[PDB]
Amino acid sequence: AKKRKKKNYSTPKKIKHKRKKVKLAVLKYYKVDENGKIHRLRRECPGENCGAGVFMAAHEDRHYCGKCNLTFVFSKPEEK
Amino acid sequence: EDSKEWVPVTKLGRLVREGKIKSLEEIYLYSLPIKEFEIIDFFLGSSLKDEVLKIMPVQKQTRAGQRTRFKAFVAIGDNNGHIGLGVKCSKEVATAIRGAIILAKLSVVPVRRGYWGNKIGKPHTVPCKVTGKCGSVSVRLIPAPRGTGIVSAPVPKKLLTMAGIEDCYTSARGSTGTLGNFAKATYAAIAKTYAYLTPDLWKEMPLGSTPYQAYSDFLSKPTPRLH
RNA sequence: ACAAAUUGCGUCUAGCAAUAAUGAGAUUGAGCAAUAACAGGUCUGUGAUGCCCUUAGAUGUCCUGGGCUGCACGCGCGCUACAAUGAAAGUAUCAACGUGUAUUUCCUAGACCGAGAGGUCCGGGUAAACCGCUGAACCACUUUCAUGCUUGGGAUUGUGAACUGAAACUGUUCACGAUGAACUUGGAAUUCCCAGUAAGUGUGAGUCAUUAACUCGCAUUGAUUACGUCCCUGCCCUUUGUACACACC
RNA sequence: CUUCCGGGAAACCAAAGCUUUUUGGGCUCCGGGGGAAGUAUGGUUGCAAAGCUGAAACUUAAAGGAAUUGACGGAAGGGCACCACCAGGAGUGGAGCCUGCGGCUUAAUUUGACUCAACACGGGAAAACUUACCAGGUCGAACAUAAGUGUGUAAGACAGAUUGAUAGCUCUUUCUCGAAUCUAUGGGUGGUGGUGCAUGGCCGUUCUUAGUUCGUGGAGUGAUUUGUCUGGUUAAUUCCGAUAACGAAC
Repeated sequence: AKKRKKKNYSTPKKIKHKRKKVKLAVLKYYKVDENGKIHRLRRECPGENCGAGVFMAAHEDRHYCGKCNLTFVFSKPEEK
Repeated sequence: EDSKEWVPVTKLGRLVREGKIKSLEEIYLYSLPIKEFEIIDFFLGSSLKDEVLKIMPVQKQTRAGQRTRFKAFVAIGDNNGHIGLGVKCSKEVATAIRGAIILAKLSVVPVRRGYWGNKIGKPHTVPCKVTGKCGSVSVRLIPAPRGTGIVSAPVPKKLLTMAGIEDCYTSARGSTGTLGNFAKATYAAIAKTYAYLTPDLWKEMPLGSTPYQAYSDFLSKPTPRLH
């Protein structure tokens, strides 16, 4: 709250939130088939640049790894 | 620490530093011109303490825009029979208060103490009625009997206690709140105590010694003799 | 001039005299500047700074912008001229303080292209060394103009051509070919100044990616007139009246 | 006229002294702060204009006495520069244009500085940046306290809105390194915010002159004077010489 000679109470109301947290629970969602096979919910990155510990996103037809959210777009782009 | 061993300007202080004058009255017979303060501190310094009267300011008017100067009335005096007065301008207080007090040592006067009505036991107050008229300030001194202290204004009592009187009816007329002639006139009032002929003094004298002639041998030698 | 510098010695003391020299009749200009001060200037030079103001919703701070440049008006500081001691063309052919790139793209030469503006290529130079011996302007030399707001004077305004920078639009400046106003010496006023000075006429430096018409010195060309006076606005302390004071506001 | 060696607050005084010592040669009027006011009110006197005569409520903390200092503030005497002329010169003030700033206006046209000594100055020749201005945005910054617990306290991008751009600044929706436990709380942080009448520092004027000021004395009750000159000469308080501190110091 300033003190200026002319302009008082500008009020653009400054609503920029910090984090909604209306979604995105941490991965308690996990199913294990009994004795002894492990089923990986949020199946991991097929990219070899990480150790596949990123829990790649379940999304629309654009998924991504967790270590970098914008990159590793699941389209899939084929290279030739 | 002195810090400096006193040098005689004149031969009078040369005589007292040689130890051939051991009497403060020896200059006081012929009114010897004492223009070094060190002789005052030679005989005295014991029971010779000082008190400031004021530190009152003045001003000198210039082209631009003022000039402020200081002025301090002060009075040193031996506790029985001596007093001194003086003042001096200065552009700073510490230059005055350590320097203006030197002047009153040139103004040390023997104060004669007298009885009032009975000739027993170390005369106390004043010989006779003496006024000091100086600049609309006429301090009239009136002798008093015992018990009754030095009545005065509130200001000049510190002079007279450090002179040596105990008992005196004393006033003056005028504006004592203009203090500048007030303490000065008392210095002329108390000085006149050896300017009054008394029938106690009607026998005179052996008529003189003149210690110039009595000590010309040390005067005649050009050697800087110690002791 | 390192002054016995010769000069009817002035109150014996500092007689102007230029004149003696023959680099030299000061080679000679700034800088440094006290005392008491003033409500001079600045807190926006500063992580000098009191006090006060503020602090996630900032005045702070970084982005996007604008604006400080906006214009019927007042004004000051300067440059452009008001042309015949010239405007044109060439020709002759002259400086100097300086200046210039290491961790940022300066100074540039050389060839090359381009009406130009500028663009390309190979260089030099961290610098008495290369730019550069910087081969500066105004003048000087044959002409062209016929004094006609005129080929003097270049404001205005289109246009493309540039180019700097991410980026231009009361504008980045520069080119070409158009456009030719106002103004012929400037009312009352009022500026500075006595010699290499005033003044003309330039270059460099400074702010700079590009923008000088200012600014700091450089250099060339080279006067009239003064060589005093105390009127006038001045100013410096000796007597001097005053009611003068926060000083005739 | 001289000097108290008298007296006064001093200039001045041979009496204004001898009124000093809380003093005395005689006699008379006559004053107790200003301004009210030499006005009223009556008497008295004048042919009149007017005089001898003279108060008060009210209002006021000062009015003046001599002296020192600021005026080598149109006032005397003497000496200096083209910030002053004259003898001039070039100019500007006219014209054009560029900038200083006011005024105008604008969302805002940031603002400092008013003679000389604010006025091409804050180097101020700014597209933005600077910038302090206006309009949209934007960052986060301590601490114990403290409560989730680490079932994600957060932190980032796609995606479409919002945007100026992508600003996951926000967010429809998605995975995510999550721990500075991102606290409401101490409060400190920052600012080209305020104030040069809070200052410092710096600078300008006072300064193209020629002046300041200290230890000794005699001037005087003190202020402060003397020094620092009557003259000569000097750009010069520069020296000589009178020479009244000099040895003074700039």
